[PDB]
Amino acid sequence: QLLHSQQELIPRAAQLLLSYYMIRWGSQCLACAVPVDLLESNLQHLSVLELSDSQVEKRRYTS
Amino acid sequence: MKQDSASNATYTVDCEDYVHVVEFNPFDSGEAGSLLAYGGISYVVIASCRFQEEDSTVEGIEFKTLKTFHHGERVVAIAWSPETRCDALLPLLRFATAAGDKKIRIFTSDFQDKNEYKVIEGHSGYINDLVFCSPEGTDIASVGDDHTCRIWDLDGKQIAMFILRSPGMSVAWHPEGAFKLMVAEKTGTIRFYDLTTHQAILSLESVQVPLMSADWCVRNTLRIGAVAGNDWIIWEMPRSSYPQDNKPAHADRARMFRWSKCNENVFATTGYPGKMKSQIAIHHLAHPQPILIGTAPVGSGLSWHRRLPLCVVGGYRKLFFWLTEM
Amino acid sequence: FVNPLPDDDLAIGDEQEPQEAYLECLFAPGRFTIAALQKAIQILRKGSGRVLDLSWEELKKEV
Amino acid sequence: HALLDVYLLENADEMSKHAITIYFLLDIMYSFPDKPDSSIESFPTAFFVPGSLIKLIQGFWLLDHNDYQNSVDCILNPASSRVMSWQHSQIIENLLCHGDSRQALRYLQVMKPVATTSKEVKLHMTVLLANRSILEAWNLQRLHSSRLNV
Repeated sequence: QLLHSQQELIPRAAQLLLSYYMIRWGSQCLACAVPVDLLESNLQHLSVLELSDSQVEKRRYTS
Repeated sequence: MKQDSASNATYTVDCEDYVHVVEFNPFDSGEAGSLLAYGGISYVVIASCRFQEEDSTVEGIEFKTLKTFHHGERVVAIAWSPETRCDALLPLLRFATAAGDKKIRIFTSDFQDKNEYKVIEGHSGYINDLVFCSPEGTDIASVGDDHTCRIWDLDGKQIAMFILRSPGMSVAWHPEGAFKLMVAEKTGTIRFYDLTTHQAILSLESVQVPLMSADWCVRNTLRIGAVAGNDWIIWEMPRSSYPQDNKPAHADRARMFRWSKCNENVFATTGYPGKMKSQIAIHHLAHPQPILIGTAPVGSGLSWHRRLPLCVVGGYRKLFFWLTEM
Repeated sequence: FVNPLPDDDLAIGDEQEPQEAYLECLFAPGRFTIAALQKAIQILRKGSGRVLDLSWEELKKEV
Repeated sequence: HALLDVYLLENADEMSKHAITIYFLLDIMYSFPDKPDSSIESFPTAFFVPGSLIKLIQGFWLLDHNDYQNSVDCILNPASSRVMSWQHSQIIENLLCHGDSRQALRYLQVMKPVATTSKEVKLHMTVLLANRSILEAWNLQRLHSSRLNV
């Protein structure tokens, strides 16, 4: 009985590893310094195309 | 975009199909004159072209098609191997393509009704660029969207694989060199590979990102040209890990950088394709301004003549030729 | 569990470029401090003006 | 044992034999569905067959059972490895024989099948003309009108 359950639990752990690899890769990914002007232009374009709704509190770019 | 010495095509060629890809013969021809090839979506046409620059009997341009071949999925890039023959009883043809299938296919031809095909396997992410890495070419280096630089044989086997930091947009052969290859990364990393020993020799760093298109100088090895951001950049070896010179190339997203196959100071750039009826900007060194501007209604392909300072850009069912200085 | 200081000296073989690898090590997340980087640049340049307050791109360019 | 001896035959592709076995296992499952989950469904991950091919096999099952709509949906599902030209031809010919012109047109438009043979062109123009795409049919006719096929 054990091995058949292992066959079923392998893909689920695989997808969990895929998600956690995703997050670890993202944490390892650097990001460039992009103007807040271009940031807000992309925000407006996305809101126009209906994939986002504008929400602004405080936007920072690190030094 | 660029606009300085704007003019019409010095030569205009009328074709029966829109131009997807088009480019000359680099070097090593069995006979005089420039072969050229353009592939569209289902057909690839090889044709020999003669100019009044070269021949006096040929007035203007005499373009004669050697062959139109029926291919499948649309060809998006074509790889010349500088070993082809035009003389004797057998013209050698061994040319590769990457199509709208992410795959690479090798075709050998002899004009004697024998043409067989070798489809070359892909990898993760589309084939961004592919060039023969020998001074005659027998092996092809390809860069793709997996940050791997994969060298293949004619049989389709992994000659080599180099692990890159980011997916490589461009791979370049050094005709002046011997198994000297460049691999260009979007992050702005230029890597020189000595394929003779598979030992990486030298690196370059670009401060303008993303980096997608570059070239060696054709008549010099210390000069490396490229386009990054919206400007064209030249590095001088061995004193740069940063732009030696950087001058605007195209205000919009400049796409292709090419060097004159007979000039070490004249180069060509293309604007961002189509849209504004894209311009070829022919630049001379120490000139941010382009010494020539030509108009092609869509930006598709950019080639330099084997020994003429002649630049060709394709467009809607047409080819456009502009001649420049030494 | 407190971090005393980032990892010490590294040795890199000749099967790769040391420059890119050492840049990655220098800019690895959670390591050193930026002021340490400007102070190092100033001291290795035999004294120089303050190179603080740099963006990501200009900082890497100056390094 | 005859199925088992297929493995003992000359293997052109382990994925082909895996797909055959997976199709047989799915046929077993649909012969008597018991319990809402099975470790037999873990076979494709056990033998490492791409999910593209898995969705493909689902489409093959549906097309065999003449659930053409669901078969087309599974095939047109993205991130699927492109199928081969012969089965393109047979699929489209069967669809036209059954009268599923809209479904065949959807197949052609999404998968973008290859055509470099007079027969391929004739089949594609047949689908397009049955679906009233006369303009593109004529255009491709003009494009591929060789001295031999015109």
